[PDB]
Amino acid sequence: EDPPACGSIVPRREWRALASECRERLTRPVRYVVVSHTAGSHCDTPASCAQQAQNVQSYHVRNLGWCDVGYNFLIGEDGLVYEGRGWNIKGAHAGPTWNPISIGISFMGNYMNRVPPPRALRAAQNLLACGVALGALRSNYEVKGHRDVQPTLSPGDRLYEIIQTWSHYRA
Amino acid sequence: EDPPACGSIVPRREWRALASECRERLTRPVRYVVVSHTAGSHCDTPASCAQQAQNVQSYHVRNLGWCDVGYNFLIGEDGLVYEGRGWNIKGAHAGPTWNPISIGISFMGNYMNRVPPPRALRAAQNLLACGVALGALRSNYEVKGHRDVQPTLSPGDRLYEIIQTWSHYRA
Amino acid sequence: EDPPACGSIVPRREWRALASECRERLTRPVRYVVVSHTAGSHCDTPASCAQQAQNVQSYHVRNLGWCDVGYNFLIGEDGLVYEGRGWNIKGAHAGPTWNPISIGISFMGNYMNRVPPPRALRAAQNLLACGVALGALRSNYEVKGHRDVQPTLSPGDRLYEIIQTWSHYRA
Amino acid sequence: EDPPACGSIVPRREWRALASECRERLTRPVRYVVVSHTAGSHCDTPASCAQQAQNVQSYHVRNLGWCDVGYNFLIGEDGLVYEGRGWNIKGAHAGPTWNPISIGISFMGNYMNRVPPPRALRAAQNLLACGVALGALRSNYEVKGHRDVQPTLSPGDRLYEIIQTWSHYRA
Ligand SMILES: O=C(O)C1=C[C@H](O)[C@@H](OS(=O)(=O)O)[C@H](O[C@H]2[C@H](O)[C@@H](NS(=O)(=O)O)[C@@H](O)O[C@@H]2COS(=O)(=O)O)O1
Repeated sequence: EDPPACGSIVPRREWRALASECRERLTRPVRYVVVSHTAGSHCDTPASCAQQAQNVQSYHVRNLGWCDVGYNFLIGEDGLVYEGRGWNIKGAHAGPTWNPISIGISFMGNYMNRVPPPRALRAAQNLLACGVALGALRSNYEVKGHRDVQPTLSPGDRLYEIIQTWSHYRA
Repeated sequence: EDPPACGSIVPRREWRALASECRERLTRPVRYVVVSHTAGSHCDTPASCAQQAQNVQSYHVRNLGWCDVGYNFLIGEDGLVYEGRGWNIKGAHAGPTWNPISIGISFMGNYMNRVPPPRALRAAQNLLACGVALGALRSNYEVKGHRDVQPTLSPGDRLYEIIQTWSHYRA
Repeated sequence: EDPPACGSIVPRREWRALASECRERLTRPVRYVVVSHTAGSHCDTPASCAQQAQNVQSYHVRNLGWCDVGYNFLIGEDGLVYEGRGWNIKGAHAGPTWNPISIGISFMGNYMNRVPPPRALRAAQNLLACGVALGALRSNYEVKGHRDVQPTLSPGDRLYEIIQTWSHYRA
Repeated sequence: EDPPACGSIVPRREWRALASECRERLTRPVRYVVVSHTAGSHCDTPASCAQQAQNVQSYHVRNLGWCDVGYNFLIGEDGLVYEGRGWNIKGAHAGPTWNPISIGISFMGNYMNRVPPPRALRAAQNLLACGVALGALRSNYEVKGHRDVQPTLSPGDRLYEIIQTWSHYRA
């Protein structure tokens, strides 16, 4: 809807993503953002992190039979944003009540005992700012933790504490 | 304190920069943008690249007497943007004529025979977009090649042919 | 397992209300009840009151970009109780400290110089009785006036006057 | 041409405010100004208005039990600005989405059918020019009407109507 093409996202073709088979859309503008962690291995290079975003799309498509990597976006400790289902497609990351009404972004790693570095954190916020800018998210969007909407450890205590300090965070 | 800088810029402090001692101020919103390469080693991980930003600054300050690292902004092959002098302070990257009326961004590496990764080209443009938003660049701003305004090879034949392809490029 | 058919409430479907997008829950039995007035135009018939509810919701949803009309229930001067966020969804009518521990019912009208007609008042008391039979409210719930918890003229002076006399009212 | 240069404000002691006790801080520079009116009575003498101030504060501190008057600044029709919570302390005047990112200013009176006089209008636009000079407010800050972000008639049709003409009004 709006002119400013936004942030910096590693496109699907760049991290070598299997093609999506997903077709259902979200109604723009979206009101909620659920933050999670892959609880998998972390990476801190554009190289390892492309691999990673690939291993995760993989486990989701090849092992759980999803139409594509479950999150709308992933975040690398290389401080880069990875492209998933994107802004317009419904994701599979927070159960049936929430998947139809939110954008799910997952930090690649397990933040039970680690805080993601500032660049990781920075990517995520810009991403959200971009979402608003784009008209994808409501200007007064709300950020929820995974655990606030499903029973789980995600996004990890550390990262959990951190997103609780964010201006759009509503528990 | 509030959301970070659009463009996800690595702050002076995060790459361990020496404090700047420059005072001369630019008049945001600026009209020109000049692209150059450091002609130093390239780096491609957040680690490698912080050290390189540190390196180039140490050079400019410890050795060329400069008040701060010359450039307004530096770009790494890790695809991150490194804060240099910023939006407000006159740089030292294109001489008397151009240092006061343009913002200088520099790609870390020699790009005479290497093209830099697309993620670098991305942080660059997104860098500029976020320049109008925060309002440091004039919306209709123009891009010039370091060699388009000084007797220099920089930014290298490869980078240079690309920035030529650009939209808000010029002359 | 004792069910009363105490619900003489007009469902949203019946007043042609837009779908709510709220998901935050109230934990019953709720201890507090806050009374406000729209401060807007009042209605005296089931058909215009349905229209008025629509309006109140439109303002909160389109104008203030809220997930749904802020009150749990609305009382029309037509003597009917209009369903808002209902008994189990945290309203948005008295701030961060009261919203999550109270039911916010609001009288559709401006009561700074009118008293609501007896039937509107009967409607409200019976609504509360209802909520007690269901267990949604504590049998010993406390009623506050809007101005008692936030700076507002709400619920209007003559209405404020009346609820102060009420059995469940509390300092 | 030299530092300390803007707007006259009646300080707390001068009007006998109760010692504030609020600790939470706004982050400067602030982007939003939310305009409200007290919804009570006006005043037009340094004597009455300073009395006015106290009352308002009494309600918010005695009655609502808050840590200090809700607004950051009040305008009296006496033509003076009464120090509210200052440029640095989060106030309670517009709900939790805006309290942490706005400066809230309230005209002391009710402006539904009545408009405030040239001088209150001047004290207010002087306070803002001053907020900008101090870097308490962003240079390109935005002004909202209270009713634009909360359900309320505040700031009154006549006043609301007026601020809409304002240079920094953002619908
Ligand atoms: O712009 C707003 O005024 C506004 C934005 C949203 O619709 C909503 O939440 S948000 O910024 O998190 O998106 C918000 O509702 C608030 C409400 O303002 C608060 N009290 S109130 O002002 O009296 O209404 C409080 O209850 O928090 C609400 C959010 O609650 S939550 O979504 O259940 O977490 O209004």
